[PDB]
Amino acid sequence: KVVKNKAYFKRYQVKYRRRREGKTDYRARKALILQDKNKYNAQKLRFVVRKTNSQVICQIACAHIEGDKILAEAKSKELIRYGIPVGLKNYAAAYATGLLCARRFLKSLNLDTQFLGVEKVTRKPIKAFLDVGITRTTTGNRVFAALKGACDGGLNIPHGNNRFPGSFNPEQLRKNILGIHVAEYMKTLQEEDNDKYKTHFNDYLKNNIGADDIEQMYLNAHEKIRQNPKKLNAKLRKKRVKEKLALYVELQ
Amino acid sequence: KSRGKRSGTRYKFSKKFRKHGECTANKYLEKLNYGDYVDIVCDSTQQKGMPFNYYHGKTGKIFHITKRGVGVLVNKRVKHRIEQKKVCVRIEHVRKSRCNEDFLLRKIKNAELIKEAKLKNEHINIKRKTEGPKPAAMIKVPPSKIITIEPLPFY
Amino acid sequence: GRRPARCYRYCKNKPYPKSRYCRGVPDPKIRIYDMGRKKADVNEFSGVVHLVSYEYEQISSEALEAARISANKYMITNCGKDNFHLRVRIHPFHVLRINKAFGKPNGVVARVDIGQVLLSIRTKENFVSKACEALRRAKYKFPGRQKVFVSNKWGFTPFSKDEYQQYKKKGRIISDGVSCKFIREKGPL
Amino acid sequence: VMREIKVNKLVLNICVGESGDRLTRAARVLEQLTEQKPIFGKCRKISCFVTVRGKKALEILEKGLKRRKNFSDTGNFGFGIGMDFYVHLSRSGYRVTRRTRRRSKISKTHKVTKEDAMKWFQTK
RNA sequence: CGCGGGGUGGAGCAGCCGGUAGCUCGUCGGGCUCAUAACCCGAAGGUCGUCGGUUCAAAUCCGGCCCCCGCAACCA
RNA sequence: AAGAUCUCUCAGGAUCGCUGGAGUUGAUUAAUAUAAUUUUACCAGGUAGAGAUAAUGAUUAGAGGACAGGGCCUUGACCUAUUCUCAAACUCCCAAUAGGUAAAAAGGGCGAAAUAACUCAAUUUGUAUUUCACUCAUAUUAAAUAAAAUAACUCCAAGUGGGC
RNA sequence: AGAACAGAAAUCUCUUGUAGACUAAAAGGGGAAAAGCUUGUUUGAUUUCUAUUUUCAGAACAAGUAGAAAACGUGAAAGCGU
RNA sequence: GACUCGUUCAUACUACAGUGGAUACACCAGAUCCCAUCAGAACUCUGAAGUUAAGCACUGUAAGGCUUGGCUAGUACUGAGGUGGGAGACCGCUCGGGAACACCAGGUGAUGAGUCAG
Repeated sequence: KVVKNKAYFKRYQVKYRRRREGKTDYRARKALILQDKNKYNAQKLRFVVRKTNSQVICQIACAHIEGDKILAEAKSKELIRYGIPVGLKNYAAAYATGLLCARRFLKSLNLDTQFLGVEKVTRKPIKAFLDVGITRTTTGNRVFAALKGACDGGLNIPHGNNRFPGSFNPEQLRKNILGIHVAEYMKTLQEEDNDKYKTHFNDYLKNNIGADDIEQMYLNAHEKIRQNPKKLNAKLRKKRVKEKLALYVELQ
Repeated sequence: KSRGKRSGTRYKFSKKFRKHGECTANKYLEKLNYGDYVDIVCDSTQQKGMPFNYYHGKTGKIFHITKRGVGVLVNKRVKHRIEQKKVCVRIEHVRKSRCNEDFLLRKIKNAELIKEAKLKNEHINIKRKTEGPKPAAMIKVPPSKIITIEPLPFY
Repeated sequence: GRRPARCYRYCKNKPYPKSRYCRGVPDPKIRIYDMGRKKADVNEFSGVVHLVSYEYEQISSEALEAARISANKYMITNCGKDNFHLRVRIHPFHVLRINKAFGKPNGVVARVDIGQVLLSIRTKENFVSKACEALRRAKYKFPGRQKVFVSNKWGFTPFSKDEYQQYKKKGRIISDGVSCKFIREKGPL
Repeated sequence: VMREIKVNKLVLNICVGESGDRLTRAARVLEQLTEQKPIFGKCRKISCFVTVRGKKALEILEKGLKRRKNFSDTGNFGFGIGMDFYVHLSRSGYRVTRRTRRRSKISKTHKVTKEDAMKWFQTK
């Protein structure tokens, strides 16, 4: 038999709309949602990180029956307000975006005065849990960078440590969140071929950013963030259908 | 003859059509209290905590809640006596009951009515009274626009 | 020989056709079915006559075969082989069982209730009475009492003779070969 | 216009069928010929194969090059001498099928077809 | 008609203890001898009752039909 | 009562059921408890039915199309839309009947204050409990109807277990 | 629908594929970002205890379910594992 | 105008077309480092040169499906009653309850929370 048939269409059961779009796992999502039933009136916070091919999006979401209520929100293109104009997909940007969302959340609570988080890298803060982010997990992924930034920001997101370098290494993480690895690759690329360097990092040059400057700019930005958070109708179709059938016969 | 746990459930524990696979998370999020009435209605996907045949579609009070379990006191007829039996069921199988929700709505409307009646100083009768009393009534159809009917003949 | 069939005048017990469970069935006597001008279209004859159940007759495979063969011969002798179509409308499927614990398989019946056509003949208007007589002869080889009917359908399609002419006249009915589609104003041409 | 014709994959494949010395030698030869480390069959290992990409695939085709119904409907093709391989063409934007965030199907009037492949074969 | 054992070369047994089916006689080709056997050398030949099933693999294990032999019909 | 469970058990026994006595509790306030009953809400269903153009197993015909058989032609299979009759151990859909929860005072409303070693970032952030409040029909009863306490409950025991 | 040996079946590729596969074994249920298949890390197939559910006397045994007290195993965490 | 988290889980599906790209999404470019393989295809990381050609959104189609409604049909079926009928098989009547397929007509979604450029 041919593949596509009326019985097959009638029988076929659709998958959920967001899963069709590609966004939601559901199996992870329900576990992320569901509180212990006897522990009623407490709703598990999701720290949402979705990595778009242009900038990363960090949200605090709280699940409710008519859908998730969004408490805090940060996008990388807010970092522009904090003087960061390029590198929006970057590990360093993700850390900052995470730090910014946490700071905005803390400001909203007013809990910022109680918990500032730790200024600069090597009673209790609110607990929240990292979203699925639909990514195959890796050391140094941007979701982990955002979680680290959010934690350093102030959140108590519980986590393992081997999705950062040194499976722990603090220096490699520090270089990653600074953007030192980008800087070294820029210098290396300039050494290799300067046309190839310019053709690659076009935006950074327009902005007037050298490799040296990136770590300093990120440090200034972190301090700044901390300081300052058609359709037709049936009658019409009948008329049109009649005319096209007649017309095609009359023409041909 | 044999009498194992799922004995005689081929039709009963079948899926309904177009309802196959795991069901929405937002079913599980539903909030339950001690002393709620709750229906026991079972999706067939999740196999742990599945109650016995008799308790399907039954209703009873929640007396205990656990991590993903709910204790429900359900009545069972055992020959010459009904007794209350402690059916442990899952978040998956609990449905919030609706008889209580009619009582709640009824109470709410009655309370507003009671407030109004007290404010106006005139008695009311709450009672969900009889069906059967009909007042006198009029037909205004034109006298030759009425439908004339007769029996139906054969093939 | 076999059981005397008088007992199976009554309809009783659950339906027992062949199954994955059963195995070992004896074959039908009637595997022949229909006769006449086999591939003839509905437009190529005009009437239909019908032999109709009226006892709650089980109908043996042999009875169905015997009635049909007799009918067919009477039709061929009288009205000629190519001038009708003789249709065996009923299909036996129900397997009896017997002993000399569960019975061992015995012959096939159909367990047919009242008001169902068993046999039918399609022909020209000229030979419908002849066809009715062939069915009357056939009835003498069917258990109990039956009834006979001749329809004002065009035949082998549900439409009336008058309906057939009207639809045909305005081209609304197309034959797919006996079977006919009534055009419902859809799809490509 | 925006559209393109482009190689996706070339595959070297040999089901040797003796499952030892010739197969082991063959896989090493295939690795020597094109750098990529081989991948291997099962048994009822009976076969050795590897994927070849882009510029490198074109080089293998170029040595290969020197029936017109050899092409598939999707414009893919192969041949042997002796030693043998097969080529699959797919234009850019094929990624949508694989792309984990938003996996989906390419348009039918954007799929490669026979005609574009045949023109490409004449072109080269 | 109720129980249990058995169907592999032309014939009769092995394998039949799951993959690779053996032996003898018989058949066939060549020798030896007035002549013919006996005798010697060498080969060919199995579709594994039949219909369906398991298993990575069935002639074998798993059923239902078809034949073949063995039991059984007693107190009434 | 001739149902039931276990039994070297099947002509038996034990223990359950149904029965009686005796007591106590409840009752006397036309009621509340209560009920082989309905009502109005509210569910849970897949048997009867119905289906083969929804799946499985069947199953009779032709028609329209691009691998095989017969002797360039024809027959098939095969694809595609149809067509006849179908199933205890098949199911798209699907009854009646039977079943369950519901209809407020030892309680429920909305408030305050207390208690924790539970609970969250968070000693009111909830949870639950407790003390104080304010107040819900019943002066015909938050749907009926009821020789509704002749109801409960405890004790002690019988007969019975071949039924039709 | 294509590709040496290579054919009806061998492997490889592209397209199409609501499960028509598979789920140790029966038959029936359930199962597609799995409950199938591949891979990684492992031994919770752990110790102690209830409330129970099934059979039903609502005894036993046996099988379960929902928890609790431990010690851990796994995962990025939520979690999940008796 | 655009996007994120969602919700209901086909009015949301499927199939073939057409229409749209300020900001955005995506397609696209690269592989030093984290990473991942047979393969930078995917995944990971880093880019921003181009583009609506696709993805995606919107719409169309005698579309198919799904979905409501009518009509099938008070037909089929069925509870209770009857010293009702029928040789039986079965069939009426009294009190009641009451379908399904086909067919025909309509429809082809709505929505919570947050964000960016109006």
